[PDB]
Amino acid sequence: RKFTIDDFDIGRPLGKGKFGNVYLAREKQNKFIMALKVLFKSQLEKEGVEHQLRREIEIQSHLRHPNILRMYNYFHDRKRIYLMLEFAPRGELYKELQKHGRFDEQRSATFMEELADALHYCHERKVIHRDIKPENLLMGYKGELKIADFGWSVHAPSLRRRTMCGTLDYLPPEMIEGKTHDEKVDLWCAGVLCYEFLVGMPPFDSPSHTETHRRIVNVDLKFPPFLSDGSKDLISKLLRYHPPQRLPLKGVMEHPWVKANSRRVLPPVY
Amino acid sequence: IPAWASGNLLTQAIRQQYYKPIDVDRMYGTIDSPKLEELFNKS
Repeated sequence: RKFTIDDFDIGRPLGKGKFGNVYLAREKQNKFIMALKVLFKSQLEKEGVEHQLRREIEIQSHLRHPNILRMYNYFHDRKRIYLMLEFAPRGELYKELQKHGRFDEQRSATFMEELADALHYCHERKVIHRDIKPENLLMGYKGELKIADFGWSVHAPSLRRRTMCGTLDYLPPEMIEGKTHDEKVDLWCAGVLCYEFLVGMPPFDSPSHTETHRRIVNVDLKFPPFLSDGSKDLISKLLRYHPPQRLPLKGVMEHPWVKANSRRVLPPVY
Repeated sequence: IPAWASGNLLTQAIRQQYYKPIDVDRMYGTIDSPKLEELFNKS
């Protein structure tokens, strides 16, 4: 009743990872193109990441949203675990941002609406992402944002969290300060993301990790002159020191700047 | 690299898939999955 590697035509590698590679593949029965992430069982075990991987799969395999990369199913053989994933034709968002330097307002606003919608879907299920940044996002056929990696994600039904996690430039003050945190950390990262989209560099960029931490906890935000008042309004509302004061995800979707600039299109559904 | 996985044959296929999505929830979300507990054990 289940999949094996012989059920697919391997097309070519898409990603080079350090636990295995990702390949563009075609499922034979349906000639459906997808991505196959291949992980080696002994390397995962030696590195002690079995439970981590289990948790990532459990979370991603139960999320169904147009702006979250789908994990259709998975299977394994003697030496490998195979994850059947949605193929994001336009690739890595960080490569696109690097190529353009910075995104215009339409592009940025569209990504923000998609991000907020996907994050809202996660939070409604008590899943906190905790590592939103360009590198963890892929792009669909029409350029739609796809949250692709859930490496730091957690299902947190009750208990606030204590783990520091994420990425330096995106860490919220509460994590730096050793406080407990909750889903509002994703609101903060969404604000850093919006700024980096429009500016091309994260807001608290500094020569040293202690200077970056200092800028974050003081919320030392300095907006470049070219940013529009609307974009600064949204960023400022997300990058609040106090978690409870951060603009809610529904507030991001309803923000006038997002409404005025986003050109979001929902992909066709079966 | 197989023909289907590059250039125009691939682009056309990708476009076709976007506009004519298959019922993945049934086509793949109906197929058995190994228990996550079993992933690192005998296949």
